[PDB]
Formats: sequence, structure tokens, C-alpha cells
Amino acid sequence: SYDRAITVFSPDGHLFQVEYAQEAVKKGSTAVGVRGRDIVVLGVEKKSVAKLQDERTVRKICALDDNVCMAFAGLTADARIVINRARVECQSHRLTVEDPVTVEYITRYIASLKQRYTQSNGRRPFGISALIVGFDFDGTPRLYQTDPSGTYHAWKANAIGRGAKSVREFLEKNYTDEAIETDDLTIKLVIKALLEVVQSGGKNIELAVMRRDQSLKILNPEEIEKYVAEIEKEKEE
Amino acid sequence: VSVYAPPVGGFSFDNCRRNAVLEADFAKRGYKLPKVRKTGTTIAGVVYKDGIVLGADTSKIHFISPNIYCCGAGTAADTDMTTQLISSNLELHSLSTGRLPRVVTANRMLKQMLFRYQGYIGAALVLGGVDVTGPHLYSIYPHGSTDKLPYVTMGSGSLAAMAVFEDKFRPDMEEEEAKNLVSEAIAAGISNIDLCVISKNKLDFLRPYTVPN
Amino acid sequence: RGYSFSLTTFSPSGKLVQIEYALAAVAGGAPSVGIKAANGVVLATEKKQKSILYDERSVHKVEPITKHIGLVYSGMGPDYRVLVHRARKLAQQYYLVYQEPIPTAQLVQRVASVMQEYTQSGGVRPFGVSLLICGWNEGRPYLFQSDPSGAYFAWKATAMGKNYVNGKTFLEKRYNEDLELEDAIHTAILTLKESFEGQMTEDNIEVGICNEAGFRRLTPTEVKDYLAAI
Amino acid sequence: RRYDSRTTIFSPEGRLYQVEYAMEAIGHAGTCLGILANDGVLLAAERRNIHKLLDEVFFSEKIYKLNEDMACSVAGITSDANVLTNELRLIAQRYLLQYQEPIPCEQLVTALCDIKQAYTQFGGKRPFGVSLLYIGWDKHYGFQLYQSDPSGNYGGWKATCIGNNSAAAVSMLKQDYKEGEMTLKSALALAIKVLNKTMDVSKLSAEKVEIATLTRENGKTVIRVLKQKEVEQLIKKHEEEEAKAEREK
Amino acid sequence: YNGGAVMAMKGKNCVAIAADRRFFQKIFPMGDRLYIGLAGLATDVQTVAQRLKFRLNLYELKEGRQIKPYTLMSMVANLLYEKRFGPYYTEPVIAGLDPKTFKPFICSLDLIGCPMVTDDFVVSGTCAEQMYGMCESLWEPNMDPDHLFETISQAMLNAMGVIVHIIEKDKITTRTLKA
Amino acid sequence: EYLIGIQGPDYVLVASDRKMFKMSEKILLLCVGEAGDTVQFAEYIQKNVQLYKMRNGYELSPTAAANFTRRNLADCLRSRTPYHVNLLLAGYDEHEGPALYYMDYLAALAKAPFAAHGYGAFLTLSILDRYYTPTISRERAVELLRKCLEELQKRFILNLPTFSVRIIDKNGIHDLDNI
Amino acid sequence: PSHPLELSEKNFQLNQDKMNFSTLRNIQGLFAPLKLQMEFKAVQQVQRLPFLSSSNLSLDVLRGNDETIGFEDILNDPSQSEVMGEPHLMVEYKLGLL
Repeated sequence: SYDRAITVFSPDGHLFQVEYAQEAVKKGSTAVGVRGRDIVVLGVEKKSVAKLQDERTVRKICALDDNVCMAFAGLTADARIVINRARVECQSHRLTVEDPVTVEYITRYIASLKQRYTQSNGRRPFGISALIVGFDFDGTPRLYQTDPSGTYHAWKANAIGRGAKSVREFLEKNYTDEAIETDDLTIKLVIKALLEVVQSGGKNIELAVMRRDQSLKILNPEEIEKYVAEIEKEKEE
Repeated sequence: VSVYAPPVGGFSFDNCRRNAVLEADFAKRGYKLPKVRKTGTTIAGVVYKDGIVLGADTSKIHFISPNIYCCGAGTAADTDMTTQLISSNLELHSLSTGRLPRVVTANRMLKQMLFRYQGYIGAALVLGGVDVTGPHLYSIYPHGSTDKLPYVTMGSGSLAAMAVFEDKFRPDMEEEEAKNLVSEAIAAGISNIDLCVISKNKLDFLRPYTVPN
Repeated sequence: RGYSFSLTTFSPSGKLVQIEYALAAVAGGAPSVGIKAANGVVLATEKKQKSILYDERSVHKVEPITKHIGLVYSGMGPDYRVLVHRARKLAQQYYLVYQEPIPTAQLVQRVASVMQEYTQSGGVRPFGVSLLICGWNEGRPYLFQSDPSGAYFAWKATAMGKNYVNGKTFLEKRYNEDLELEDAIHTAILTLKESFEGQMTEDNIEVGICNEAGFRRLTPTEVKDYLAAI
Repeated sequence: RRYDSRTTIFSPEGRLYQVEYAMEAIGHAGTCLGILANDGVLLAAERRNIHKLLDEVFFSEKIYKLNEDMACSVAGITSDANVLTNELRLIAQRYLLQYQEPIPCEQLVTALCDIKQAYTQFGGKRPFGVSLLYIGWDKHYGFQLYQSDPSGNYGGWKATCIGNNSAAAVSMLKQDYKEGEMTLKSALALAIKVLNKTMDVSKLSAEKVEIATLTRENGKTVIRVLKQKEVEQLIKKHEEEEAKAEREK
Repeated sequence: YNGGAVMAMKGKNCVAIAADRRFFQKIFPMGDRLYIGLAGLATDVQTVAQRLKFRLNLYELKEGRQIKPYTLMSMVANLLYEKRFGPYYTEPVIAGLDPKTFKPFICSLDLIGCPMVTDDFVVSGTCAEQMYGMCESLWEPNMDPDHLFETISQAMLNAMGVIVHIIEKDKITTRTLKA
Repeated sequence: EYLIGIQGPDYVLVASDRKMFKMSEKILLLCVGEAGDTVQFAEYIQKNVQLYKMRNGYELSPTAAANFTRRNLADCLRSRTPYHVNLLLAGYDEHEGPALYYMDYLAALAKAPFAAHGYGAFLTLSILDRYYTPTISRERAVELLRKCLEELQKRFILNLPTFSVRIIDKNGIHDLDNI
Repeated sequence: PSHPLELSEKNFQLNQDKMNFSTLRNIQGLFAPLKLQMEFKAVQQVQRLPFLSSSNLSLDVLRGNDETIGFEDILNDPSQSEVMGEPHLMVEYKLGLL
């Protein structure tokens, strides 16, 4: 018991409803983020590609501002509200202070918004988790993660959704200072991490790339196929 | 308030400051602005033996209920809106009750609604009707004051018509004599003359109420 | 059974049971019929106060809304009274705003919108009434029905209340499109007589009609004359 | 079950049973169909209010016009559908007043889906049991077709179906839909075939089906509802073509 | 600041509405055979024209029928009477044909919305008294569309070009004129 | 403090006093007025345009941007009564093309082929009307601008800046020499 | 402020309620305004979410405004509002979280 209300403590100090809200996250598509030397890369698995579906309306990578982008895993309808709120808050803070917003600032805002909904029995938490990545004003790449409970952390490489255990196990041993030397190497590392849990070739991969003083760019299927072919050739060699 | 608060209906006070600046600015630059339509012609009323006679010159005699009529002077829009609102309220009251309304109810409604707005709605009214109690005549002012009198006059030729009444008014007259007196008093102030006659013999207070056409 | 007490709870098969129970409450009221003729509409119902100790001109079940709109109900009277008052206020507001009498369809839509709200919030109860509304607009008659859930339909002839399936069966085979008002009144009274459970008199039924001249409630003398005629 | 009493409780495996039940409630309604072509969009529905004593007023019973460029069709609870359509019209008029330009279709759909999602998160409220299909045209993407769910989810399709026998209709459309080479006539023929195979009636009749079409003519969008004569002609053509195909065997 | 001048005249199964031009919009269409003209402050004219279309579109969507000129007059009067204590500086003029009967209709309103329905002609602006005599002198009943156009053009010219809309059952004619 | 703008078949030419602001990749907002009020307005408009672009994935058109600015200025005038802002707006469309919009201090929006602000008006507008043609080229437009400035300077006036000019076309905003 | 009638028109129901409560307390006692306030709160605690328009039927019956039409009912229709905020923000504002 002790799990039928949001604000009831277990006899050993557990809030079980907030923990159940993470089982929804653990059932979404895999998302991987890697922080490079002068580049940041995101990647999301594509699941159940219907024949009569439009792919433009089911994208899981969004641009919060000119230098911040995000990927999510969990309930699809809950992410839209958070994305819109963050988009509005970025411009509000730009009005308040002239300088562009900070990745840590927007992550803290998102975390506080998520935490606000775990305080009363009249509302339910957000069943999503996010990977916020971007560049700072000075030019230092950053990467963050947010939990449904309202906690955030800073990472060098991470994964969410199903298969996160295996993807993180792969990344812990394949993430060195040599694999992040170049943008091509970082993209290859992200694709290799995705390919561990994704079958049916590289046709179920969505990639996003952001560089310094540039905007978010989404790679083409032809470019993804070229990278996959290069990786396969190198592995065969 | 705030953009996060739900909206509410009623009057709006958004253009007050801009208009306050603009009117003075145009005055001290020499330009004209649109105004409001006003009426100030003579209106009168007399209580005869078994009814009410209302007169106005040229219609300015409004409809309140099958047994109550009104006349107005001042801003036309204010009189129209007040008359329509009071008529709708009295129709709802009659539908709920099942009997013809009373003159005192209309007088009280008009008094309270005119007093609520502190005289900013300019409408002077002459009210008359016939009840189960009998014929009654009132006079209401824009600030919310009322007088119950046997004869009243409003408009431009008020003095001449009031003199005609004070010279030639007697209680318990006839229909033709009252009509002639009202017509003579109206003509003493100046078009044509419009007369409205409410009679007790043409009203039945025993049958159930029905919505008029 | 666990989903039979709450109003805001869906059944595992996707059903709302309290609305069904409100409809069941409607189905246990007094019978009422309505027939749309070629030049008018007639509404009939069976009285509740079947006693000599009842003052005739005290409470009525057939009420007017505007000069050209009237309605009858089947269910709970206290719930009917407040809906009648709200409908009258809405019609007056429409006339004040647009300087024109309200059409029947707009009034039905507004009343149904009011009724729908009480089926989606906790701590309240749905209305236990169903309404029949008649009107005359643009030289043609109208007839509508409204459920406790906030849904409305347009009918040519219908019955509701106690024993309404057999009434609808009777109406199906006794109805003609190019029908006058008097024969429509005869058919309505016969349909009401089908399941009266007693002996009809001009003092335990109510009849109202709507035509070019407007809505009007019939007097007991005319009802007695019609009953003698049939 | 102890986790399906309200919308504000999670199951141990992370599910929302009240939302699932609301989505299950849609399967009791009638069939609605939508097809996207090269020069127009289509909407076909099934009439459920069939009775000898029912009257015929308004222009349609399941197809509504939202603005000069969009139209929708609902399946579920009519009382909730009315509120949703009124809100859609209000949102479109508000955008038009704000920007002096018509609202895009995806923006309208997202605006309604936010409202639909807000009712599954705050306690004491019952989610809407309605699904919708949207068709329209805008200067950014041209002809479009969308779908919505009681949970607040939407997506863009080329051909889809909601309501009774939705899975069978979707399977048939997927099997026999061509991408990039469809016209309005072929779309109408496919819709007639799918409706005939979907509705559990031995012989299809024109009094239990309604079809609407959207197209562009001389810089204007035209929305019209087909007539019974045209529906009868289409049904007769389909029947004679089926007889020909059977005979040539 | 000059304001403007709007005029409307009634003929035989046709109406005409005219406004002056110098060498902002003052006449807006509200239907197939329905037009409204406004004179006064430009900001208030634009605000009223944009707020009227919102209500008109919502009404036509919900009702399912074309609006009548009398109902448009009532809606304009309601919208003007709200904000009675701080008003818009506009003087509307309405002219159009009945969508189902094809009968002429002209009207005029004031600052706060007191209607005036006239059988022959209406005049709005800051020169109403100057143009009233000309309108009374040059108007005669049962005028063909060409005669109506000529007389309304003369009335506008005898008191800087003008624009005239002629509304017929099956066509609308727009002509820009200079003295 | 003076503004001037000329629209061409496929380009828009503007020139300010050394005051321009950038809202989009193909939209400029030239505003003139009391300092401290003309910067907050531009910042608010720019942030709102950027938010719209972020939320929708495509950019606002000049027409919608001008209507948004007009509505915001009208809402701002009603609260702060000592508020006085004059502004222009220029843009380019993939569908329509060039667009120049004129706005006064009372929030009245008008689309004009050419416009001007500041102390130098009336005669400059008359010269532009006399010498303007719809098919004017960039070099000819620059020639008319230079001759208008020369004609205005001789009337006991001094031009402190060099009147930097810009061009908006299908490629984007281009910076030209200070002429 | 801008007009003498703005503040008076904004706060009318509150002043009327205060006057009725004071008269009732002076005439009958402390219990009647208490009961009236509790009934008002109970019937007002149930309604639609703030971004949609409600009807307020029971509250109107309790207050007595079910047979009266004022200027708040025919001017500036709140149901057809020209501006509206985001649903979640409105709901959070009603709860006092903002």
C-alpha cells in the first residue's frame, strides 16, 4: 500500500506515486545525448513507422531557443506543455536581462515547473524526462537531464527510455577523449550507441546536430545512411 | 487585473484618459468632434376620472406593458435602453406571476436603476398607467428622484403647459375634456400632437395573463 | 458495481452509468406526446393531481416561454421549474441583444448547453427531466426533444414517459405527413388514451397548441369538446 | 482494480486506466473516414439517427464548418462534441482578430488538444470522450488531414478511420491506397468501397451516408456536401463495377 | 484632422453608398449585398470595423444563415452602446439589400448608437447640414441605377475625389470619380 | 530625426537618421520618438516575433507583424497617456513580395508605396509623388532620395548624419554606403 | 481613477452582499449571514475550469437573480471573449500558485 495518493510517505520514506511516474518514462523510445569538444549531438529512436503517417508531426526533438535544444521520453502529450512553457520563459528572461539565457537557468526552470506538480493530491505529475543540451555565452558546451520528480544533473553522456542500461554500459567504456576529437567521430559514436538496441538497420534513427554560433540542424536520411555505411565498412575492416 | 483572470461583462472604461486628452487637445487646436442626439420637446400627462392621458408633440411615447406607457426627454439612446430593459424585466415578472404588473413596480425599478449610475445616464421620464388599485402618474428625474402628482410637464414649453394646467385643471374630468386640455396645453408651448389614452374599462384584471403581440 | 456510484468515472467498457439511471428516472414519469402537423404542433400530457382537492389555476405542466414557444416535460417537476426560468431569461436576453424573437433551435441549443454542464463535475447530480419544445418560425413548425445528458433531436412525432415504446409503435402506424391540426389533436389524445390506466376526463389532461397566431394553452371546455367528439 | 478510480493516479507499471477507458468509449460510435488526394480532401461518415419518425433539419449531423478553410467530423459523445466545436470556432475567430489572417490547421488542432489534455490532469473532472478528424488548406503546407484522441494526442495522416471497424477499414486502406497518384474520383471510389465493406449492411443505401469535399477554385476554398443523386450514382457505379469484376473471372 | 463624409441614397431595387477621397479606407463590405461606411477618427474606425467582423462571422457560423440589415444595425448599436462613458469616435452608415426579399434599406447612427431609419437618403459627417439641402433638392423617387449614380455623384461633388458603390440584385459597380 | 522609405517592384528602400531595429531576417522596424519609449516597444515586438517563430517553425509575414504592432500600440496608448511613438515597417514575402507600412502616433495603419516622418514632410511627400513611378529602379530611387535631401537642406536646415540606407530583397537586408 | 463609476461598477455585488449581511445581522442575529455565506461557498465551489464559460444556475437561484436582467447580461458577452490565456496558466492562477 502507501501508493494510492501523491503525498503519502511509505514507512521507510518513499513516495511511490512519483516512482510510478518514472515507469512511464522507462517505456518510451530511447534517446541518447553526447557532449563533444565543440559540438553537441542528439539521437532518438523511431518506433512503429506507419505507412500512411506524416513524419513531420511526430518529431521528438525540439528547439527551445537559438542555442538550446531538447529531447524527451515518456508521455507525448505531457511534453508539449513543458516545451511551450520553456519557450515562453526563454523570451521572458531575454526581456528581463539582455544577455541570452543559460542552459542551467532553463533546466532549473523546467525542474521547478515539474516539481510544482508533486505537491498536491488534486493534480498528477508529468510523466516525462528530458535531455537539455546547448551552448553557453562564452562557448562551453553543456548537457543536463531532468526527472519527473524535479531533480536535475549534469552529464557527459547519457541515455533515457528503454535500453538505457545497455546504452549507458556501452557509453561508459566507449566514451574517451579520442572518440570526441571531431564532429564525425562524435556522430559515429552516437550512431554506434543507438545501433546497440535498434534493429532493422539505420532506418529507425533521428539525429540532430548543433555547432557553435549556428542553429539546430537535422540530418538527412541520406547522410544517416552514409554514416552507417562508413561505420559498417570500418567495422568490417 | 491580469491576463490570467477570466473576463467579465458590462460597461467598459478603457478610452477615458485618451478621450480626456484628445478633447482638450482638439479644443485648443480648433477642430470639432461628433456629439450625441438629444430630444427636448414638450411632454405632459393628466389623470382623469378612470384613466391616464399622455401627450407629446412630434413616436416619443414608449411601451412598457399593456397597461403602462412612458414618455422621455434628454438623450434618446438612454431613454430607449432604459425603457427596453424595464419592459423586459416587467415581462419576466408578469410571466412568473400570472397577473398584469403594477405601476409602483416599474417606478421602483426605474428609480433604483437611475440612482445606481449617479445621474450619468440622462433620462427624464413621465410614467403613467392603470392598476387594480387605480390610475397613477409619476415623474422621474435623471438623479433618481420621483414625484407622484395629478399632472406633470417636461420639456421646453414646460412653463406654458404648467400654467394651462394650473388655470384649467379640475378633478374627475371626462375623456374628451382631458384630451382637449392636454392638446391645448401641448399647443401652448409651440408640428403635430400625439396622444395616448389608457382606460380602465378596456383592461380585464380577472383573466390569466398572456403574452401580447 | 464499483463504477455505479461515481458520476465522473468511466466503466471499463466505456460507459457512464449515472446518466443511464437519470434516463431511467425520466422513463418512470407520466406519459406525454407531441405531433407535428402541416400547420401546427400539439403537446399533450397526463396530470398528476387527480383529485377534487386540487385548485385548477395553481400549477401547470404546459408552460409558455415566448409568444411562439412552449414546452412540456416528463420527470421531476422541481428540476423542470428552474430550467423553465432559465429558458425564459435566455429568450429575453436574445430579444434584447438582437431586437428579434429567438428561433427555436437556438433556444434548444442554449438549454442543452446548460444541461450538459451538470454531467461532468463532481459533487452535483444530473437533471432528471426530458423536455419537448415546440415553436413556429419562418412559416413552418418545429418540434425538439432534450435528454438529461444534453443531447437534442428533431422529431415528427414522439412519445415519452411511462409506456412509451408502445406509444411510439402506435404513432408509427397512425401518423400521416400531410395532416391537419384537428386530426393531429385527435391522434395525440388517442395515443395518450392508449396507456392512460383509468378513465379520461377534461380535468386530468393538459393540451397546448402552436400555430401562426402563437403558442396557447387550451381551456378545459375545448378539451371536453374534443373528448366528446372522439 | 484499485488504480482506476480517477484520472490522477498512476498504476505500478505506469498507465492511466481512466484515459484508456475514455478511449475505449469511442468504439461504440459510428464510422468516420478521411482521404487525402492531390487536388482535394475527403470526409465520409455513417448516419446513426435513422428512424421513420425523425425529422431532417440543418445541413448535416456529423460534419461541421469551423471557418472559411476548415471542417471537422466527430465521433463519440454529442454533448461534448458541441462544446468542442464551439471552442474551435472561438479560437479561429480570436486568431483572425489578432493577426488579420486565417489560422493554420495544425495551430488550431494543437490549441484544441491542449484543452483536451488539461482535463486529464486536474482532479474532479471527466475527460472528453470524443475523437475528431480535421481537413483544411493553408498557404504553408496545402491540403492537410489530422486526427485527435481523448487523451490530447494528434497526428497527420494521408488516410485514416475512427469508430466502428476502424482496424478493418485501416487495413483495407493501407492495402489499397496509392501514394502520390490519387485524384478526387479515385478517392471517392475507394471511400465507397471501404464504407461498403465496413458497414454491416448487405446493401448500401444513400440515406445512411454523408460525404463532404474541400477544394480550391480561383483562389477560394469551396466546401460542399454531396447530394443524394450523386451518392446514388456513385453507389450504382461501384455495384456495376463489382459485378463486372466478378463476371470477368 | 478632417473626418470625412459618407452618404447613402435609395432607388428602385438598388442602393448607393458614397465616400470622399483625396489625391484610409472608409467603406467595408459585410456581405454579398451589404456595406457599411464609417467617418471619424481613423483608429476608432479600424477598431470598430475589425470588431464587427468577429461578431458577424461568429453569428453566421452559429445561426447558419445570412444576416439581415436590421440585425446588423442592432449589433452595431449594441457594440457602440457598450463603452458608453468613453465612446468611439465613429458615425456609421448602413446600406444594403435584403438577402431573401431584395428590398433596399438605409440607416444612420450617432456616437453612442441611436438608430435612424430613413426612406429616401441619409447623410453623415461634419457637413450634414450643408449636404442635407442638396440631398433634399436632387432626390426623386423611382430612380434607375444610372440616374441614382449621377445624382449621388452630384450631391457628393457639390459639397478631392469620391468613390461610389452601386448595389444591384446581380452585380456591384464601383466607380472612382474626380471633379 | 527623420525617416523616409520607397517601395519598388522587388525591393524596399529605407533611410534613417544617425534608429533601425531588426525583427526578422527580412523585416525592419524604424521608430522615432522620445528616448526610453521607442526601445522598449521594439524589444517587446522583437521578442514576440521570435517567440512566434520558435513555436511554429516558420516566420511571421510583414502584414501580420504590422497588425500585431498596431494592436499592441493601441493597447499601450490606452494606459500610458504621455506616450508618443512614430514608426514604419518594411518587409518581403515569398508569396506577395515587397511591403511598406505607415503608422501614425494614434495607432492608424496604412499601406503606402512611399512614406516619410520627422520635421521634413509635406514638400518631400509632394516631390516623391511627382517624381515617383511604380517601375522605379534602385539607382533612380537613390537619385530621388538624394535630390529630396538636397531640396530639404536648402530650407535653412542642416543634416547632421549621412542618412545611411538599406535594401530589403529576396536575399535579405543589405548595408549600403552612407549617402 | 479614470471615471468615478469604474470602481463603483467593479465592486457592486460585494457592497450589496455587505449591506444585506449587516441588515440581517442587526435584525435577526449572527446565524443567518453565516448560513447564507456557507450556502454561497458550497454552491460556488462546483463549476467548469476557468478557461471555459459556466452558467451559475444554483448560485443565481440562491442570490435571487434568476428573474432579473441587468447591463452585465447584454453588454460585452463574456462567453464570446476576444482574448483568453493558456489553460494551465489560468488554472494555476485560480489556485494561487502563481
